[PDB]
Amino acid sequence: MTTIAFLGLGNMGAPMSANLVGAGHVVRGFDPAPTAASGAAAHGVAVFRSAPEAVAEADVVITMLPTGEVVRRCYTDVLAAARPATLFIDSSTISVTDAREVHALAESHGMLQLDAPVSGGVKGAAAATLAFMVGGDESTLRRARPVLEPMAGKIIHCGAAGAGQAAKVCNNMVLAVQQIAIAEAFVLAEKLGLSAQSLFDVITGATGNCWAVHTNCPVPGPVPTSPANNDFKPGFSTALMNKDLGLAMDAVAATGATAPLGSHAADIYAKFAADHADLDFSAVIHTLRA
Amino acid sequence: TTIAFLGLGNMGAPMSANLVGAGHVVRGFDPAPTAASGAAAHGVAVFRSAPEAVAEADVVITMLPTGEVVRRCYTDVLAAARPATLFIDSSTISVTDAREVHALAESHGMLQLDAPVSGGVKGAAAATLAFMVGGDESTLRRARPVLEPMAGKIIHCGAAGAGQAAKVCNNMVLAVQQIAIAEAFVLAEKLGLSAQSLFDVITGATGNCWAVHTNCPVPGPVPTSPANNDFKPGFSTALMNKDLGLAMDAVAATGATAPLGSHAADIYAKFAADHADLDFSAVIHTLRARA
Ligand SMILES: NC(=O)c1ccc[n+]([C@@H]2O[C@H](COP(=O)([O-])OP(=O)(O)OC[C@H]3O[C@@H](n4cnc5c(N)ncnc54)[C@H](O)[C@@H]3O)[C@@H](O)[C@H]2O)c1
Ligand SMILES: NC(=O)c1ccc[n+]([C@@H]2O[C@H](COP(=O)([O-])OP(=O)(O)OC[C@H]3O[C@@H](n4cnc5c(N)ncnc54)[C@H](O)[C@@H]3O)[C@@H](O)[C@H]2O)c1
Ligand SMILES: C[C@@H](CCC(=O)O)C(=O)O
Ligand SMILES: C[C@@H](CCC(=O)O)C(=O)O
Ligand SMILES: [Mg+2]
Repeated sequence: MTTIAFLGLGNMGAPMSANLVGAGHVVRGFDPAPTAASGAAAHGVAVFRSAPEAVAEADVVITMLPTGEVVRRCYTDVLAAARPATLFIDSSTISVTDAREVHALAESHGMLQLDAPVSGGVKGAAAATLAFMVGGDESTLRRARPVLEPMAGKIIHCGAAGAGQAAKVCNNMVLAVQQIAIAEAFVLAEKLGLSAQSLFDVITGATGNCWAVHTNCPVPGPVPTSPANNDFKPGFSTALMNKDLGLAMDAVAATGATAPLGSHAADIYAKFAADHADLDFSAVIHTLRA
Repeated sequence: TTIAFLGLGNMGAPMSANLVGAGHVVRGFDPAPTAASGAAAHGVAVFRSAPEAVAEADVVITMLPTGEVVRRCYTDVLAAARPATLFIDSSTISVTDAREVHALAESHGMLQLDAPVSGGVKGAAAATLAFMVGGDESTLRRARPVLEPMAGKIIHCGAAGAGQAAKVCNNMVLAVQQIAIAEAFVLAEKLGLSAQSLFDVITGATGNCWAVHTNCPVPGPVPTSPANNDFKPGFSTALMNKDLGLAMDAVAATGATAPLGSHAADIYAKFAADHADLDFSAVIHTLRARA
């Protein structure tokens, strides 16, 4: 039982914080959107007037914020407010470059810091089945584990600061490429006269099998739980995939890496996001049918 | 069951030796003497022309390099075959070619399947090939006792051409995944994320696929992957390039939109100009050619 400041109580933060309260932690919340703050208070978060106040008497500070810029600003606002050697955990999804900058800033203030971005979305968040991909020192992670367990299905140490962000962004780039490639196969099958069911049974039993087909099948019928069967309601929204791909492209640009299919997929998803940011990212299949 | 086996090359030779090993009478033809004589050494009765091999056959299997050769083989032998001979084409050819040769054979009162295969020479030798089959279910049922001794898996895909379509769609995806995995490993390295950590994450997350869990293109995480043995195939760039050409023919013939598969095909056509003999996962080292 530790005291945790939780900054950012939106679609991910609210359920995350609720599980922390359920596990017996004292949770001190801040979010400048009062609706978010109010919903969090209903589940037992003690809500404060400012982020400096929420942080003041905390052993651990979790951030679950929309961008690198917001995390940077938040750190600048609160780090001096925190007690020395408080443990900061950023579970936001932000660029590797931003992650390393904020990490260095936290340490220069005498604070411990990890990046621990997550996968699982809101459903995973509410069920406490999120995967945390953690960058930082192993000993810091050991100190953090009791805080992360109540929110987590999996905790994976990926390397030094920034490696949680790196591993996530690498996986999600691959996933985007796979989701388009699956969609392309299914439309080509359709034009060849190969049924959706038959293609599904082949690919899933063969070398092409992957989550994008076996769980996220972009045509209705073979996997009745996939978004194609429910008007492409997310699931994992195109807006979010497009955000993660922007971060992957930031990583490519910062490294001079060559990612021809990854950047092609980023370009496809940025166009699809303009009009279909609200549909599950499997809905990119629409762009392949005339 | 007497079986005429036309095409006794890298795949045909071991497949035909498995048929002999299962008690079939196997008659053979290949215009390369070394292929033929090698096949005669494991029990195939080799003939001087394909029409000769076919004469006494209940089943005719073709394992040939292109659709045009399969088509010409068919028009050379169909009049030599007995009625209701079962023709199985296990070549990898276009869906269009598959369907035309199927119509040709059935017009002569024959029964015909397309049954291309996955698994390479190793799989052919070990009798673990995956047959992806198009045609009538009642014809596949008749074919089953022949396919079985060559096969680890037999999948009915649909009507004629569905075998070719299924295999070409899966291999297009495979190509895309192998490049995507390679991109991710290079990007991880530049970010200071170790190959082992990326491997541990992706294989336990949504990006997992055979391209990483079995064909990992960096040495270490999967000690048997080609990356740990100078990228010895495995599955050659030559062959992957061939399959992607067929995917591209199918995309062109249908007016399909396949941007990443088409991109993949370009990358592999280019890589095959230099590294045809390497495992297709070696594409990880040609990414800066496209820089
Ligand atoms: N929603 C998902 O499905 C999902 C899944 C995995 C990861 N993520 C990542 O999680 C992060 C947050 O996601 P979300 O869906 O909860 O976003 P959200 O926009 O729903 O919530 C973010 C919250 O942060 C608050 N906030 C902004 N500035 C603040 C500050 N200085 N102090 C305190 N709070 C502040 C906002 O008012 C808002 O309520 C993002 O980085 C996102 O990419 C989201
Ligand atoms: N080698 C592989 O790994 C592999 C794996 C799966 C599928 N395939 C497919 O199998 C087919 C052939 O495979 P392969 O590896 O045996 O190629 P191969 O080129 O080694 O064998 C083809 C053989 O057919 C002979 N031939 C040419 N015309 C002929 C005719 N009219 N009648 C009889 N024989 C003739 C050639 O002399 C040659 O020996 C191709 O369509 C290929 O894509 C190959
Ligand atoms: C994920 C965590 C267990 C906690 C949970 O199941 O919520 C762990 O053991 O790593
Ligand atoms: C078990 C297998 C039959 C092939 C064989 O017997 O080798 C299958 O049914 O696919
Ligand atoms: Mg075709």
